[PDB]
Amino acid sequence: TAIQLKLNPDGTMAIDEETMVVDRHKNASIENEYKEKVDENPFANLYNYGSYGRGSYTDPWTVEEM
Amino acid sequence: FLKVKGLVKQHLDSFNYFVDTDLKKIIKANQLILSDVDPEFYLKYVDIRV
DNA sequence: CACTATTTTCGGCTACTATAAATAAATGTTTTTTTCGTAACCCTTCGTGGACATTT
Repeated sequence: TAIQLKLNPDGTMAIDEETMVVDRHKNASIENEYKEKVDENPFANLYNYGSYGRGSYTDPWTVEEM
Repeated sequence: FLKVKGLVKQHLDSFNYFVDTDLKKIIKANQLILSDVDPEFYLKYVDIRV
């Protein structure tokens, strides 16, 4: 995403007006487009006391690992 | 004239045009709230109802 | 009627959640200073005449 130039027959070795600065949003835009589009039902985001907390469930141990 | 089209025409038919159509021409001119930090965030207002 | 099978349920596994102590050190988190409308009328300007000095 460096600075680009051009060969104009009128003005040779001229610098272009648009790539002087960067948008910083077009590369973010394509990142968003291949994302999953979900329709929210108010019962999905249900939270309880076991929410926004530490920890997980450890896999129950095996005789191989004993 | 006054049966179909009464005496408070000028007040009733103005607010009723604001609610129906003239809200959707507002959010369509203030859509896409954006942030510059973390540029992959966008919230857009699609339609509005009362 | 035999068993398949999601449903119902037991069940135990796990993992902190407070409550008191030792440090000790690292870490972030938030206040208190230290500094970067008409009408007078003053106001402003263009200007015109007086006398002085050099020069003919």
